Amino acid sequence: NQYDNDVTVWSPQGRIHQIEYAMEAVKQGSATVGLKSKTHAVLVALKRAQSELAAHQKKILHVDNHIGISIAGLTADARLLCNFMRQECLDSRFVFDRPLPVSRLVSLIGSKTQIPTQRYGRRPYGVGLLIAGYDDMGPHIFQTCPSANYFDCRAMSIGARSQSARTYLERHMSEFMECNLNELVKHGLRALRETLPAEQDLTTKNVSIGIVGKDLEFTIYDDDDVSPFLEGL
Amino acid sequence: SYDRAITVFSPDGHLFQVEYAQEAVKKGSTAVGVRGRDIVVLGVEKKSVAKLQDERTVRKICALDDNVCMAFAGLTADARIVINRARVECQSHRLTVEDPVTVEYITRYIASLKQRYTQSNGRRPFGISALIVGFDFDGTPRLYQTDPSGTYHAWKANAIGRGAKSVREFLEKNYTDEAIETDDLTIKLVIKALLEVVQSGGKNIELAVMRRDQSLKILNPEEIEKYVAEIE
Amino acid sequence: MEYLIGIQGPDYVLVASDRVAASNIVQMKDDHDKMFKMSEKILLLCVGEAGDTVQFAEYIQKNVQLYKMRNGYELSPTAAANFTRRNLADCLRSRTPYHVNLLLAGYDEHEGPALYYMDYLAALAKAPFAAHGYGAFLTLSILDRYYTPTISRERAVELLRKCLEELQKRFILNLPTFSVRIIDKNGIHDLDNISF
Amino acid sequence: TQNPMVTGTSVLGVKFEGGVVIAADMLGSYGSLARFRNISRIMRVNNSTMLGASGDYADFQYLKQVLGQMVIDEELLGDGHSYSPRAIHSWLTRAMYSRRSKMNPLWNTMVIGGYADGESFLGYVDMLGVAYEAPSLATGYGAYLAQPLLREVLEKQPVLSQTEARDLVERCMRVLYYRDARSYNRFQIATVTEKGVEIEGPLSTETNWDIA
Amino acid sequence: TTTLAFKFRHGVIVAADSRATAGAYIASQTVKKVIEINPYLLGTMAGGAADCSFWERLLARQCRIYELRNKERISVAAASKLLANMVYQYKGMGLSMGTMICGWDKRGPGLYYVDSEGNRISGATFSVGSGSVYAYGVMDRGYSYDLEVEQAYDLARRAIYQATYRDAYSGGAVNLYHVREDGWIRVSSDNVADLHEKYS
Amino acid sequence: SRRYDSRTTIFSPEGRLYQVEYAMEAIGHAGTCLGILANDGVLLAAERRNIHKLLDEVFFSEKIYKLNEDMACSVAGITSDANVLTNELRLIAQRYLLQYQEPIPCEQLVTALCDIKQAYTQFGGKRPFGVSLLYIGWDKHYGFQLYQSDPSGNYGGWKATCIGNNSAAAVSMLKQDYKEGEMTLKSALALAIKVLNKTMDVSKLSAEKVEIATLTRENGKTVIRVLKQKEVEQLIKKHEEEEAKAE
Amino acid sequence: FSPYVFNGGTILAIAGEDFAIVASDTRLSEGFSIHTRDSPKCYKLTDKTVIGCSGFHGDCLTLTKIIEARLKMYKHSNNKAMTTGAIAAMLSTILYSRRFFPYYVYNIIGGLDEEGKGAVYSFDPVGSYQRDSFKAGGSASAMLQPLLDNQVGFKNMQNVEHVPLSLDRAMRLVKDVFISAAERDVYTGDALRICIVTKEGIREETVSLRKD
Amino acid sequence: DRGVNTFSPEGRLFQVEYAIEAIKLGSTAIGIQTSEGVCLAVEKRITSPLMEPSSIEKIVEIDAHIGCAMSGLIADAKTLIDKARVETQNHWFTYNETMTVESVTQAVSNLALQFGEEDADPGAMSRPFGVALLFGGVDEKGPQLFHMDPSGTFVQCDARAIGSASEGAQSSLQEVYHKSMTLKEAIKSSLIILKQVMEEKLNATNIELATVQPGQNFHMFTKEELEEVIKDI
Amino acid sequence: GYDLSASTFSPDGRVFQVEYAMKAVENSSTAIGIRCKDGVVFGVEKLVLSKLYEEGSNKRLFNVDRHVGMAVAGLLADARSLADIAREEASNFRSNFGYNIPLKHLADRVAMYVHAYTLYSAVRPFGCSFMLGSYSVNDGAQLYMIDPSGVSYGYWGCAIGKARQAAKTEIEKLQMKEMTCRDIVKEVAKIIYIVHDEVKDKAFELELSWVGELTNGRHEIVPKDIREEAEKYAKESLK
Repeated sequence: NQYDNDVTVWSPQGRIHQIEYAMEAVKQGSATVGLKSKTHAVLVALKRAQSELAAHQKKILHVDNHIGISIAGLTADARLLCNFMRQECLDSRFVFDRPLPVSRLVSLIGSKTQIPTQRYGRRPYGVGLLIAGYDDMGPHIFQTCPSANYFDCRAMSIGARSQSARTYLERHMSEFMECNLNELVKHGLRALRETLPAEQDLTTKNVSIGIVGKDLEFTIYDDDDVSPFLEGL
Repeated sequence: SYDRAITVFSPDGHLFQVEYAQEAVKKGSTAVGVRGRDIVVLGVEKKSVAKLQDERTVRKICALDDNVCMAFAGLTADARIVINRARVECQSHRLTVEDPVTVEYITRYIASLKQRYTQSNGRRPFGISALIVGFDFDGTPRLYQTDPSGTYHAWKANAIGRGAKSVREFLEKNYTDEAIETDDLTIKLVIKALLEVVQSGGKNIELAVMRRDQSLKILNPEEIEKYVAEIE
Repeated sequence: MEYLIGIQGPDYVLVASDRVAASNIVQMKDDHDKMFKMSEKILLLCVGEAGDTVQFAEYIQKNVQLYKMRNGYELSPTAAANFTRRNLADCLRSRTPYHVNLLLAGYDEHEGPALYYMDYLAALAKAPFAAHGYGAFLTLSILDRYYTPTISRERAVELLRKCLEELQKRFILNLPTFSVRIIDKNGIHDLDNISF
Repeated sequence: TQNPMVTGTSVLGVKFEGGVVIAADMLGSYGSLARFRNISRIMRVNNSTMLGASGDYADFQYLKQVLGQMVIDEELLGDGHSYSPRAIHSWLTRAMYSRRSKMNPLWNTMVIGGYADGESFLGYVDMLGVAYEAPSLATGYGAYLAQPLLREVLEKQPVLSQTEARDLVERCMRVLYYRDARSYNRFQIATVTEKGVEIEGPLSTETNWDIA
Repeated sequence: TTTLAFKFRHGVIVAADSRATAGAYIASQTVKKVIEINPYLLGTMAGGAADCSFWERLLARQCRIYELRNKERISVAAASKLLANMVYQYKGMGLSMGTMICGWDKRGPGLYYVDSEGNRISGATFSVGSGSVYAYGVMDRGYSYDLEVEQAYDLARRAIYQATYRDAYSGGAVNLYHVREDGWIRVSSDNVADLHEKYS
Repeated sequence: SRRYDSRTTIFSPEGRLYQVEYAMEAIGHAGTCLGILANDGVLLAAERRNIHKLLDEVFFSEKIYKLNEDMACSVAGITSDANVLTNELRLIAQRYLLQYQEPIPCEQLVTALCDIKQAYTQFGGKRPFGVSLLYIGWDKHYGFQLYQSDPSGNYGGWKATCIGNNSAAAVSMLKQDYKEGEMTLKSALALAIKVLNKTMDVSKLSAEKVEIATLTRENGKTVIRVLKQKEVEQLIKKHEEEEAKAE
Repeated sequence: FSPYVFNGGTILAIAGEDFAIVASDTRLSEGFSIHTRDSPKCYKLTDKTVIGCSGFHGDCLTLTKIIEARLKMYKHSNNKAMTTGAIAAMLSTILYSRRFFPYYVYNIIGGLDEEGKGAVYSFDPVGSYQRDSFKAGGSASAMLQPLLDNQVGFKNMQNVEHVPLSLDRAMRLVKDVFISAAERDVYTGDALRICIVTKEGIREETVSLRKD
Repeated sequence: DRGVNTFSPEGRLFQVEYAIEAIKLGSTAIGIQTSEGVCLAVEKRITSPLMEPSSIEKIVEIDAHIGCAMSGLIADAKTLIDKARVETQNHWFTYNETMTVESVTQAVSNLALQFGEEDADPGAMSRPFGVALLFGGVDEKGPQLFHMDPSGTFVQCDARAIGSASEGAQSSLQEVYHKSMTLKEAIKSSLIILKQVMEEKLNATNIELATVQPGQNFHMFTKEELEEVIKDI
Repeated sequence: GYDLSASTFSPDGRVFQVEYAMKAVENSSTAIGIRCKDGVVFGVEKLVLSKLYEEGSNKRLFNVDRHVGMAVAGLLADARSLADIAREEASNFRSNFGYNIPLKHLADRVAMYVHAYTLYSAVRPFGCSFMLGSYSVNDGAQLYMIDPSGVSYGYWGCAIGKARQAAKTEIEKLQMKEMTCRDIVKEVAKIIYIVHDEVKDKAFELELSWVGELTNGRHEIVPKDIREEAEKYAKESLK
């Protein structure tokens, strides 16, 4: 009653309701799926039908040539957070002339996201990000939360009804590290399809695919480009 | 620095401090402006004369520039901040454009300032409305009205203050091209509209008329009784 | 250098200025107003560095016009000259000083005619007659010679004409035309340009 | 640094097949005074990067703690990402360039050597942010007195061995002791390989022949 | 560098040369020195080339912001005052400029010389640049206000021509523009080596 | 913190400013202060509050506070907040003299304080100054003047007005025994004592309970002169006797 | 302390009907010496744009880091690559943003325009900005521009047919004019990178010049 | 009682949730993107007959190629449509190119959710914007049309109605729109739907129409031009 | 309403926002650290929530300097914030004094940063306790622990987390003062498994890191050849 309006107020249970309510903002957005093999890292997202006449969203963003993100939650907090991530990746290539490592970008997010969770009159970033990457250490599926810790994932899905995808992903995660590129994306499409109503299916108009790889920069795939990936599902 | 959101939204999408600043306008003295063919007439309704006013310094029709003059209703102290900040902008515009302002320019400056205190931290909105009259360089007369929300519209005739719901109902049934034809008949259109709102009646109003170059002059008290006797 | 001259009479503040806007060797403009009216009854005659003479004079003009809007009455010439001195003096040690040499002239309904001198080092002085520029050297002794404090305004134009004929014969710059205007009690009247 | 105070002189550097060798003498001059005769002007940056600098030795000790602690900070989080020798050369290019634009330069003239991913890196950085890479480097009067000897060997034979590059290093350091007034008869040789940076001890040019 | 502008009855003719030179070595001879600002107003480039071409581009975006906010095109008076105020903030810092804003407003044809020294003055005729003194003479003999359109084209080409013939830093091709009441038009780009065959 | 804030500068749902209207009631229980404009001067007649037997007589007045060579004020409300305002008017009066070398016109001094007072009713989150205060003065443009300035930040020029306790009863007596364009100074001193009897609940006056200052012109120089104890005791006795000759 | 050094280098963009050819030497200098013999002044920006940068090499390294960083900022916020004329307009504002401590870099943009024709944009170090058909910049620019204005502009030729410049006649005209530049300019002559920009991408050649 | 940066237990961020309810009190605006141009049609909602209807500028120029249509609190739009105009001129200044319709929408919607009351600026927004904006124009990708909800969520739409009668005009836009209709057939379709939803009698005074073609610039219809269209309905 | 701010005492003199923030540590899994004769060994019961997380995500053992390690427990985003604060203090010490920061001083500089958020309504207290541990030749082995109140005490063994009291009884019967670091790792893994609940919180990955004389005073993760030889030892005595 009186412990949920401010982010600087602990409840008597050792718990901050304003942080947990911002994590409710990412569980009611749209389902996005991220997963990786030993060679690639794939972000698949549902471009959500706002109406029957809207070109739906854009929910996968370019960050660097080796890192792209996928958005669940408030979209204006996302690109406010993505413009920080784009600047932090330009900051390294200007200074070190090398790609900034994926595990160090997400550590800069979680230290920038923790700061509004502790000062008065500031709100948590109501956005979850699945982050695909290819560093010198391989592929990476970092998930970040409004509760500013982050998670190196083998595969992860966030958004509305995304537990059905995590039910799917945790079953078939035993075979992700030995897939082809077209085989790995189709696992993410079958995970993304699990988050759909029974009257709905994965068209080419509502699916974006973001792939990053070894000899492949990060690319998003539009409506006509997801047709070679949906040709088997 | 006092940084706290004073004007916030409410359920059903209302800004309470903007709505409550408009209730401060409705508790103020009634101001009427109509727009003629080559004449704009502002008239305010002095509620009390009291025989002890130095009336020179509670006049509610100011003069923003030589071509622009306004009349307000609402919190008198909030108006004097708006009147003075419009007068500074009318002089900065002569500095940079080498031309007098248009009436819609200083209306946009007053409205965007009034919008700014509905959205900045640590500020309440202005509790005034402003009937702004003037003339372009082309000579077209203008009549504008700003609200505490920061919204401004052009008007053929308008009324702000107390009783303005009844004065605007009067002017919407009596503003025609025939009553806006003669310059003296335009002046009696404000005086007829004010006398419907002045609950005590008589020569207890203030009224200023601005024609073209050889500009604005506020009418004297015996020069206003000549019109009120011509409408008795 | 450009040329200013003012002659205070009993009820007028006759001023004149050259109308040239010279550059390196060529001159650009031959009808150049160096007079800036501030009220209905006061003028500011401004010469000096390039650009400073309008960035200062229009700044003084916009605040003296703002004074009339805020208050309903105009400044006096003494208060306008003192206002003009303040924001010329507190900027002479700033990052951006103004190198303007001024000649403020005005009529007051109760104090009368008033002519003011000030230089780029912001020293205000009320004078019966004053002049600026290199041409002041040749003309301030025409005016120490034939000026009386009770001079008519017809004899002030005729005394002004003696000073401007002295510049035609003895001064090396080409200053052919001069804007001349009076500041009697009825405001500012543009007299005919004394040309050569 | 508007004016340098204690300067080092020429720093050599040449890459070979399997690594890079740099060399600098152990001396800092206060204006034709051999004042500090035992200072090492070669920094081991990390396991695959070495660094030697000419110019102001106080500005080089500033770079040894700013770049040295930057190597702590990457090694704390322990994710397996190290600075390459060309990442350090690019950071140090941006560090020296940002200082001349505030007109407060670091006076030094670093030579960065390194060996990462099977490839030898040798990089120059000047105090104006002028940076490049070369098979052989020499700063100071070594660019006049040793760089002609380095390039005449690297033109006939673009790949050296380790024993052959070290002998070429000592042969150019002997010429610097003969003909540079700010040079000194003791020098450090550092060598990066696949097995890490190894800075050998005080070597002399004590085989100096002077037929007068 | 020689730029030229005069007002006459049928608008204002703007003319310039094309030579941009660093020291005594001609860097280019196809320099568009008549900077068109927007479809109704335009300037010239005399002085530092990057200074005249930046601040008249920054003038160009503030005239467009003025046109969007006020729903009317800016005057020649207000445009020259905005340019004078922007370059006054860098007085004594090294802006080499000196330019002529041209156009029609409600007041008719307008021509205002604006310098980075701080000047902005009205006038019928102006000429800016190093060969401006050679262009002043040929202009002032031929100039009239009641000058025909083909006549005003002729003496503005020739005044730039005589300036290129005497100024080492003036050359290239003339670039004649004409401001009419419905915006400026570009009328000719005659080469100086081609005008020499006509003028002799 | 939003919990501890009181929101001093917001609107009421009726369109009111509470802290302004609550500052207005601090003044209605302060010392009664009135001012009367005459044809050759303006006066102030403050009812003295600090009338204890063991008070000293340090500085020139109790509630007058001369502002300028040519104008003085008089305060009623919070005593401490009035001292902050009167230092501020003296700064504005001397910044005008520094900038123009002419004395501040009296309407332009009241306007500048009323901008500082309005600014604490609109932004900053502070309480307003609970000081309404009168003004008497002379200037070139309109001569003798009289102003009143509420804590709202709005002011007015008056011929006769009154602030403080029983101000509403004092104004109505000034509506009837004041004549416009017909009040001399000596007639206005007698009107001041007449109002300060029916608006002070005590049996009579004693001149230890009032303070009077007049502002006149003498040979081109404004003099502001607090009347001494014998000068007011003669005015009390001229009204305590003349009331017996009217009943 | 001077914040500048002239590092030499000459750059040679040439526009054609369906191509652009940006060329440079590879010698880096300071004073009377040679830093390295393989340092190209040419930099690929997009799929159809090459910049050539000569002057102060500390500013040349910084400016191409800034352009390559602001190439990406456009692509992030506008979701398309920059056109050749928009890079050259952006560089005009980057060079003027640092005007009271300016870059000592002569820049030539060469690429394909938005209609598939060749586009060459020339720059003063403070951002004066002109589209040409051919431009030399740098140390030998006074040597190269009279031959380019002879053999491309067809100037001072009487009764000669203005043939369209082919791809091969332009490439020989590039190579033959640096042979004339390396003969008499001391700052040019190590090698010659030619970045040639067509519809199929950016081919990049090299050919030797006379070592000093 | 609660601050401006406070999430609902549903994760909705209250002040934005109430700024969306402010749009439903503003007049109805319609946009239709066709392949031959976009059209923007808005109800003016004349309050009094004495009000001059030429001052109700609910459609504005952003650049020559972009026009915007607003609904909600018209005073709040004037700071967004001035930041729209300055951003197009800053893009033209730097890049000598017209700014695309998506990136103007992306720049304006970054100002939504940039509010707060804890040192967000010396002058910062206390509250979100109570406006929806329909950007519409022709870029290098052709005719485009964008929506700008106060959450900073921007979406490309083929046809979109906003305002007090959007839920009911968006039901009418989904029935009559198709991907090959003409701009003349879209202007006419934007007035049958305004006829259903306006309270007063629809004439050429209480509507405001403007189109952006690929050939011509932005232009707003005159009084004489609107009279031809209303007779066709 | 005496518990909505950190600038408010209770009527019996308690700051509940501090005491609520240490309930957040008590809802986190148990991390222990044992100071022995040769060094300090940390051990974290790291609850892995989903099977979808990679082995090593949400790491609880930090390196704050090359000789100091940090085992955290509590709100993990606050823990990574204080790890950056402890890295900055250890960095600024070497940039101002030229040697490795003592663990006494580093623990006191960070505990006074934590204390600084227990005083104002503008911030909340940190929701994490954390142990620090280092080894030097001169200073020896040292283990300090910092609470969300900002109090730092030196320990021979600390056991922050859920099973705080249950792990302290296992550390108290150990006699760590004479045992070496390779013997403590076999015992830390025993204490982690005996306090883990195999009913409430299901999956968990043991994280172990020492700092001691065998590493020349460097803090590092215990290697998998020694880690697996202690997890096998811990299950054999769990029976």
